[PDB]
Amino acid sequence: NYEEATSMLWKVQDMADEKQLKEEVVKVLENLVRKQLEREDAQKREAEEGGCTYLLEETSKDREEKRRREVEEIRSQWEDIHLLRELLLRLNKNCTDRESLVHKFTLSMVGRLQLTEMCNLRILAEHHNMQRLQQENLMPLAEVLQAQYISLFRQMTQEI
Amino acid sequence: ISYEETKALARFKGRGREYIPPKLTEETLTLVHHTASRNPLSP
Amino acid sequence: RRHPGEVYELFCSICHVAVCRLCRGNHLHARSLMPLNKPYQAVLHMAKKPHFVLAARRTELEKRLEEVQKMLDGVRRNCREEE
Amino acid sequence: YKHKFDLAAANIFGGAVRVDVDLDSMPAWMSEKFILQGSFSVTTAPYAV
Amino acid sequence: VANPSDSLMTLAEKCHQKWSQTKNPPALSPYPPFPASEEAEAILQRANLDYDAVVMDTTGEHLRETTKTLVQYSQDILNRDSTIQSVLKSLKAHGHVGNVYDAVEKGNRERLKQYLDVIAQLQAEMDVTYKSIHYG
Repeated sequence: NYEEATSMLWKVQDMADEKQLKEEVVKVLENLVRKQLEREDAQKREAEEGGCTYLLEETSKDREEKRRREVEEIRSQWEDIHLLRELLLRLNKNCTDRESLVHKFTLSMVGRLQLTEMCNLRILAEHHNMQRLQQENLMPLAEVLQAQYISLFRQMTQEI
Repeated sequence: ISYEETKALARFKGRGREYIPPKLTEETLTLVHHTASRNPLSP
Repeated sequence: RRHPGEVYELFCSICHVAVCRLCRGNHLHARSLMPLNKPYQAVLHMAKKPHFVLAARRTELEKRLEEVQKMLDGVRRNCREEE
Repeated sequence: YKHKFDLAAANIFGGAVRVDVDLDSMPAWMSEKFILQGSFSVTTAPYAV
Repeated sequence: VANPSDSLMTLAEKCHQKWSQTKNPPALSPYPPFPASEEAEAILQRANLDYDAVVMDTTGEHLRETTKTLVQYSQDILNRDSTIQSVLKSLKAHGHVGNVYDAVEKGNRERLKQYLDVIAQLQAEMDVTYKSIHYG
């Protein structure tokens, strides 16, 4: 019954194919792309910003705050890299386990098929043997022996 | 079973992959019986 | 044939070919190996009849003999009744 | 050669038979039913201008 | 359609092969600060480097290369899901073929039962007639 057997593979696979982690990874990747984008945007914007000014002095505080913000932004970049990495590693685990289930079923079904085919070969061989047997020995024997018993009836009747 | 199964399933016995067992191989004719027991009364 | 000298002993049943005593090592599925007299007789009977995939269209297009024929003699009847 | 016989009939003859015939792969030419009516007669008649 | 066995065999073989080629996601890097500017200048000072030098951080480059590689690994995960669904469909088809073969086998088996009981009857009757001739 391989048709309601591989239907259970199709059922078990997509319901151990957890949708939450995947939607989450999609969203986080989208966010990190938007982030690199706004990063280049800020690059060009600050370029034009210095472009003006050049006589509006930058106070000490400003420069201190700027160094601080730069460290904080490198830190947030590492944070988002880590989040995406974690989600992707989890997805890899789930996918590998699904692949394991699939390969197990495949090989198990392969072996079942081998068994069925080998039983076919054996039963078919025995069929050949027995049919040959009857069509030669058995059949000849039966016919000639019935002929002999008919001759026997004949002689016994001619006698009585 | 016979020769067929006891050669291919016992010399190998489910083992495999590095074993390789070795190579496979007056006084003319009278219809009267001349009796073994020489008692004249034995028949 | 892949090495001379010694005779075949078993059977493969995945790729249908005779297996010798040195042959199962290069067989990846080594189990599904049987002796080599029984497979022989079985294949004999099996072939003896018409082969199975050959009998796929030993019964598929014999109705297509008749579908072409029932229209062929249909045109024969139309042209004959006009002759 | 039996396994090669299996693979031969599965590669020369494994596809579906492309000799499709019901009434429609045929063109519209094979739907007509010829008839032929008329009457010949010999007459010893004038020509009647 | 000859031996679903060998076909599913090659299928699961491709499976093993690709399945096992492991791929490790890009590694994580030192929490941004590292090596910490304050300490970098100290290193650039206890080196006795002839040419005066500055500390050019690259954290950003490493981080964006990691972004790209993680994007590539997500694409790999998608390809994996797709191949898994393909193998599932292939299994469906091979299983239909196999239900066919199992029916064939059960049938041959019942046919063997029939022929065997038939020859049993025949040989019984044959012994009967032979003994009856021995009597006559």
